[PDB]
Amino acid sequence: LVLNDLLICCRQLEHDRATERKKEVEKFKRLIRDPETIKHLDRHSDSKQGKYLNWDAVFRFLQKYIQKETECLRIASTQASRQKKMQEISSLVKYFIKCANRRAPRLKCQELLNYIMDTVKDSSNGAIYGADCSNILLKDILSVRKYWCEISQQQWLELFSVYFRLYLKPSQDVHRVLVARIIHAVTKGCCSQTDGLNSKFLDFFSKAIQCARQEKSSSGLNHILAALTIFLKTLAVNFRIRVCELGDEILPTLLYIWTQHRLNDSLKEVIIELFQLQIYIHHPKGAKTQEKGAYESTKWRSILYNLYDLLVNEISHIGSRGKYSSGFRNIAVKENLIELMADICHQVFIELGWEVIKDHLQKSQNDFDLVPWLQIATQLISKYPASLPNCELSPLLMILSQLLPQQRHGERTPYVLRCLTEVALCQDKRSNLESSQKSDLLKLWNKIWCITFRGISSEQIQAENFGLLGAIIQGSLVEVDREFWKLFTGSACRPSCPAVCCLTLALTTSIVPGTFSLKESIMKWLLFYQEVPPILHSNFPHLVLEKILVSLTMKNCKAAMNFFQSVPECEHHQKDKEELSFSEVEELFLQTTFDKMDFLTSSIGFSVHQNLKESLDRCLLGLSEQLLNNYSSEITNSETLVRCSRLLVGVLGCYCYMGVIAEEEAYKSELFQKAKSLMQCAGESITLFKNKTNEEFRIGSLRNMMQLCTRCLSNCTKKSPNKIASGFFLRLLTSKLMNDIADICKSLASFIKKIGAINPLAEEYLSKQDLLFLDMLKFLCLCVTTAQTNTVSFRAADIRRKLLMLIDSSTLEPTKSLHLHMYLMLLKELPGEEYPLPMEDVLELLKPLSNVCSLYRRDQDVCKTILNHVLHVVKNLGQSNMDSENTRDAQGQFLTVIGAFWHLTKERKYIFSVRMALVNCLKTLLEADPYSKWAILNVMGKDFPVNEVFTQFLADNHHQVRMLAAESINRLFQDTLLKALPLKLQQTAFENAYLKAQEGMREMSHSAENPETLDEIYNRKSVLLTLIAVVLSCSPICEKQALFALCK
Ligand SMILES: [Zn+2]
Repeated sequence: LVLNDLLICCRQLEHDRATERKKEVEKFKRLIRDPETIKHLDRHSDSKQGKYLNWDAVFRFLQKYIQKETECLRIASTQASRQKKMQEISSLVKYFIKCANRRAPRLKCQELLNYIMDTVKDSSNGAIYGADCSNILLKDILSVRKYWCEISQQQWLELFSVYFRLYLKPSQDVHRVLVARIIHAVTKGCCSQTDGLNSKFLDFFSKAIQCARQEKSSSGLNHILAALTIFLKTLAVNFRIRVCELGDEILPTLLYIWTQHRLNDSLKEVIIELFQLQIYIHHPKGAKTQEKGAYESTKWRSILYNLYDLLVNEISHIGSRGKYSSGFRNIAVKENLIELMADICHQVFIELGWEVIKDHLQKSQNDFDLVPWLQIATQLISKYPASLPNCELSPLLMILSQLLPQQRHGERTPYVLRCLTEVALCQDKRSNLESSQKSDLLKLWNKIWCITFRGISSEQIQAENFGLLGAIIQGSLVEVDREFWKLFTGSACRPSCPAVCCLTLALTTSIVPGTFSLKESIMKWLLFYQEVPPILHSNFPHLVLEKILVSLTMKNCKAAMNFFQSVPECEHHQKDKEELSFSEVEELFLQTTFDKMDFLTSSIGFSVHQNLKESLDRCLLGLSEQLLNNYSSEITNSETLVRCSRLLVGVLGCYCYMGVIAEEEAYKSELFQKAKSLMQCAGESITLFKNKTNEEFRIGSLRNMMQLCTRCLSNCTKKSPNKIASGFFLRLLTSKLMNDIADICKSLASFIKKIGAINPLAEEYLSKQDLLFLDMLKFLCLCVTTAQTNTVSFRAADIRRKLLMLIDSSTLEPTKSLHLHMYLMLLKELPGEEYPLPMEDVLELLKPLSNVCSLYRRDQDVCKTILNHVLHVVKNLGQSNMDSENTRDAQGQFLTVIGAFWHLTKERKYIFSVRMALVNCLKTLLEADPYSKWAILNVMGKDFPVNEVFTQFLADNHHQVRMLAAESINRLFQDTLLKALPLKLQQTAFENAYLKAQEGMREMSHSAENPETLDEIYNRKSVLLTLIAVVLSCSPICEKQALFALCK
């Protein structure tokens, strides 16, 4: 009904009658605002049934209208009227697209992109109209994630070309900076969602930089250089020599624009980022010669020297310092400048050695001229220990010594202390000094210790001088004295993390002397029974105070502390750091030049002084009662109670680890009872929040508690005291608290509330409730995983069922960011190999995987994260086929998903990051079963074993995927005690891999712009050689075969 009215109104809009045109525009806008027409149009457009009346059809009619007025009016005041009418047309277009995109994207991106390109390309029709269309493109197309992901690579390239060509043509400043922003967004989109730009586009950037030299102003240079950094980061992986050449031919211009012209802070930061990127590319991980993996040229050396001079001059200035937050005379230089300066100093160090640094340290009058050189020396010594010569060790300290005393703490004191710490660590690392040098260093270090010991009670440089004392003790550069222990005893200084670290180092190195009394004096200083103890105020490192307390109450503290320190680490756990950086690309650069070959490479008799043990127990109790009696529902922080329970549990765990007391005895001890009472008094807060959850002030405390509890537990399988403490703490919990946590998780899960495009998993869409729910879910997953090896009060099966009830087809909404986050966390954490889940739970976990893969298709980042989080289920699958039907069903589901991804990667559908995530998933599948008994991908009715599929990636276009497949080709020659696969399989796999590498080389080799594919030749040869080396090193069957292949 209404659609007929809209059609009539638009057909009348097509007519060339001005008064009527205006009346029909008013009627059309009113009908746009009509909810009935809105719902009819959106339903018919989502139907895609060709009803001739959708948002696209009315958009086409509006375009015809606009073309009608443009053609009619093509034939001062007239210009003003024209620009005003164009502004009105732009406003109408913005209003139309706003209404058509109010709820969901109902406008196809191709039509809008073509309209924008058509308007922008023509230099006529006023620059204001083009600026408005650029604004609508930047704020209504690139901002929508669906439009961000569904734009084809050809459209990306066309947008980049058109807008960069417009940028090169001179225009106004505001339009120029808008075009620069659009160019930056387009470069980010093209480099993140599709294949990267062609290297020839690099020419464009160079031209812009040249203009920067000619015209004094810098209009949008920051955005252009940010786009250049993105382009170089995505292009240097497999175009290293080309990037080196372009850096060589653009960097002098950047140095000139830095020096001759005075610029802003943002441009300085982006230029420093470019310089650091070029340093990383030329000298990956500080390689200072060609034989050790560096690309070197005379021009690059001259650039290095000139840029060192420029950085020295910049350091000499005043604006290159920290922000004057409420004044305070911020004296330190920014971290990026110091890091760049240290890297260049490492790459440069005939008269420009350490003598320059020593002279600057000696002849600097004010602290303003002294602190930057202390920072430079500190960074250079810390990052590159070999930089400082042994013969220069003795002199430098002398200068540093004269920089230490001022009769009071000064502005340069923390920096002098840090430099002394770094020098001490380097000297401990050296271990090749001469006797005279050792004696002179011993005398200097004794003098430095004497100077530093005075003023230890400053309380403003506590961390720095405690670190210095700890480093000196660790290096054994001086023997400790009675006053050093008196520093800990007598409550002279408040306990803190640096203090306990120094105490740990002292206990490890030296033996505690008498004056028994000293030991329990230290213990009472720690516990400090007194309005809260200092330990409970701050989060100490896990199992440090407990280790010190246990080691103190032993026959020999040194041996006990050494036993605690000498504990093996967990190989598959380690720690999480540097999630994203360029360092993996530097690793790749070292790998290609074959300068980093990674694929080839309990005690008894402990006894306890009893009286010390009851003293420790009575102190721990006294603190426990002190917290328990002086406890209220709001007066005391509950994380304090959790910390006290963790301390008691850790003390018990260390005691059990050394075997002085039995594990059964620990449960019967009153320490466990007090820990249980403290945990219950902490859990009443969770219960109270479960009662009412609309508050927000409790969320921070609850999040702190959940993070602390998560840190308390562990999933490790070694014999460390970590395991014993985690088991004790997990037995400490009760069923009521677990049920309340699960109920809160369920309540928060079903909660409703209401540079171009941000990721769905950006941690910005998440609210405080979402973060609390994520922390609680992580804690619950750790509990249910670890409880499988303990007899615990709460039932792990019920909690696991409650967790799996969250991912249900009747409730799960994969569109919402919180639901995707929780499903990814469930995939990441729930499956286990030590105690596998029953296959029914695996089926329940894998049921919604296909749906979330389908909804988030065409999104590269989400697919990459999904693969990364689903590769953890393979270790659970294929485990003895306990339930046959369920096992085959789960394997079929997982293999269908993996086959869908592989089939899509056969086409030009997924970018290199998704492909290498898939390569990692295939590696996990190969490790699950070396024999393709069940891991077979079914595509288009044809079956492919994963063995033959894995070698297909050795001929991939992107170098990262090729090297990832090559360095892990040993999974086809080993069981992974590593058992060797049968001879036939090994020979067939080696032959297939060799043929794949040779086929890639031959396909690349034939002509195809060899100045640009010199890098391709180098990369393919490196891939082949790495494959041969890995095969030769791993499999002993094919040593002769690999050697003859190498000779051939
Ligand atoms: Zn472990």
